[PDB]
Amino acid sequence: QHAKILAIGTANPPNVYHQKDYPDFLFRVTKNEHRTDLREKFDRICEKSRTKKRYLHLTEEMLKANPNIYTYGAPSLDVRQDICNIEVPKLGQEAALKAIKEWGQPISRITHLIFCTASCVDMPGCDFQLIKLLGLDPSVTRTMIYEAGCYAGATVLRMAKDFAENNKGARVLVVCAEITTVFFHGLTDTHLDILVGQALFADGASAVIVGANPEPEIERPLFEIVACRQTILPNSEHGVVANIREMGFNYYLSGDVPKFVGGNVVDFMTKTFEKVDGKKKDWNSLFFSVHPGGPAIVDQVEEKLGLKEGKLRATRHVLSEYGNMGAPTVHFILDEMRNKSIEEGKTTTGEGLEWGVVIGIGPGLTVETAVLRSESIR
Amino acid sequence: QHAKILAIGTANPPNVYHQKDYPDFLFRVTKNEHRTDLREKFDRICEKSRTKKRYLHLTEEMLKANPNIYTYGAPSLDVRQDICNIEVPKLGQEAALKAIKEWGQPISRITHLIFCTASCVDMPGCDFQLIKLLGLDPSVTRTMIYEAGCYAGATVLRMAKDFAENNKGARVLVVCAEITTVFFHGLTDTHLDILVGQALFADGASAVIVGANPEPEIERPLFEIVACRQTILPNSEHGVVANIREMGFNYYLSGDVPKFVGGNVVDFMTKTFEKVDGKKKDWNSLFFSVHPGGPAIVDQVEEKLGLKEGKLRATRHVLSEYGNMGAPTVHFILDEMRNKSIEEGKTTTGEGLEWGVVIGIGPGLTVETAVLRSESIRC
Repeated sequence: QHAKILAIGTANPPNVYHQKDYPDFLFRVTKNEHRTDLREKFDRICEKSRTKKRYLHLTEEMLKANPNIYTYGAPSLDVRQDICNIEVPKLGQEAALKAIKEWGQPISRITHLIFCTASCVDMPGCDFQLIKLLGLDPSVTRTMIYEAGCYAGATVLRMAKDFAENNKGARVLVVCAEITTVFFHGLTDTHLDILVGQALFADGASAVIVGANPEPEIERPLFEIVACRQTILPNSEHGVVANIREMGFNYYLSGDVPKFVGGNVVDFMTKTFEKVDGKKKDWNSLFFSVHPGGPAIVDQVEEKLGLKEGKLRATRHVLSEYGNMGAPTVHFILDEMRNKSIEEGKTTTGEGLEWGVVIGIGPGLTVETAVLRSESIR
Repeated sequence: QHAKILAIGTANPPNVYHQKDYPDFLFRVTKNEHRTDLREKFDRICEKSRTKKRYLHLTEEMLKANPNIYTYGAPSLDVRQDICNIEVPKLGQEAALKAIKEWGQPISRITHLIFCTASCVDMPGCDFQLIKLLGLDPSVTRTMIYEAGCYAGATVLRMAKDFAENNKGARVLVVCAEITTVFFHGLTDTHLDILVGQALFADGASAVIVGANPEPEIERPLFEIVACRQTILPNSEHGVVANIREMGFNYYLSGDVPKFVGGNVVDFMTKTFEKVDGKKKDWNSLFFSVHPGGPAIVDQVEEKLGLKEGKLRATRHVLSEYGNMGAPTVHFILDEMRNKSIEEGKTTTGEGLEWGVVIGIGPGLTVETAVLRSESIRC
């Protein structure tokens, strides 16, 4: 009786930024139009980003009111936090209400809450704020995951699995929400990593309901969370770093991250599936939700696992339409996969296949995998 | 087959600050000797603190090198983080090695790590840093609890319970570490709450190993984690607030926190024990580890539960000898209880008693309780 995903909901800020327009926007609003060298570099990155549009909370008016946000290294944490500590739970609320609607049970039936964000930090936390917004039972059992990073969309499923399976009748609401206002920085030739985040990072929230022993003909499972594994990729501590500073949340990204992922994916996939089955897996027999940290990560997984054309379609679709929203992204991909599977008349939520995986990738480098089974559409 | 606590280790920074000397120290090193008004207030708080000494990482030399740390509201997060992001995992390491020694198994048997701190935040986190320091398996399953606050010593036991019980053979290392350098602020009559934290807050780390199905040739359980409950006390959102700011981690403490705890303790105890056997009265039958957020919280629990003299001795001992170290404190109290029980020749690690409770109290106000059973002390 494994934990099942019973519902998925998602949300994004209302303002859409088409990638074709973003270089002009960024260089104009940050007063960097004279930096033709940086503009060339940014254009090259955007052209390769495989991201067509992103939703962002941040607006030009907010930048005009708080120019410290685009003045590289200036003190600005306080204004960023004042925004994100409000906007993160609000965006999470929107996703949560959608998940709860799908699930079809009363809010009072939720026994556990996991809230995850890398975009803010406060005491009481986002979990407390969401309890207030939703009217959750004040005795919900909470887990508040702050500043984990891009592997956490898999991690929260692992945590939810344990809580749901060890507590009879438990129903876990999992909310991941990101507002990248805290990570926005201006442009300097001494910190080119910012050009990558400026091209890729985006805002969004997901919500998932998890429970074991779904009520027959009442709850409708989408996926089963079978087994999970977390690991640190050797010799990659510099891959993704983010520091909480007076200037906001600063970050560094190694150009070697894709190669590290590609160099470890056979191993981490093999060791993950060893927890479920003693037989060797055919990687093409699986469905995939891969955290699209950037386009090259997706390509590395495809290449090293020998995946056929189109296997990573759902992943690429979300990267294209939403960008890298951090931890929620893999949940957007599962939702997209389920929806496309309905559209195509597939037999299961996992593209007609039985077994699949969620791959989260973030600081360490850390990879967390969750092995899933699909569920029947009918 | 419930999860058991198999070991507890603790650590503190080396420098001891006796409470009798602390007002003179604080007012001297922060250049506030002219604030005789604030000194009077601080003396009264220290007199009532029931804290005799504390261990602190922060030194006078660090303050001299970084005077923004004592300049109220000045930018100082970066220097605080540069200290705490290093010192928190290091202090945790010290506690963890002690727990691991008691536990008696190789480090390779650790499958899960929970790291908890309210003193810093970074990516990768303290959990990653501790893995490196200890040489844990790179595939340990991690939970990194940042900025929860003072309920979390109970919360991490709840989390460890579920991880240990749902993953057969799992062994969970739980490390809670606090370095209050990030919370140190200077003195202003516009923010008197700082006088309370200056009197009470302290540094320390705990490490606990949790596992179900103890290995009889090696492992020796101390307590069993039976059932847990987390709740928000009504109408108390202003009780404890802490914000992560350019000036460091700022905090506000309502004078009404003890009254909220006292007003709710019978209810939260009753609802917790509803998960076990329906206990509704006669609270003296239990042993207790109560987070000593301040002296008045301890006194309110004692009064409202009708506890007899000496029931909260272990709690009061840790408050006296260590202060309020945040989440680790309740683990120090369990360790003290176990050690006093050995000294006195009690039949169990819980002062001879069978059932007990850990009470964590922090922002929300949030209370997390963990119902424990003790274990036998061999002959």
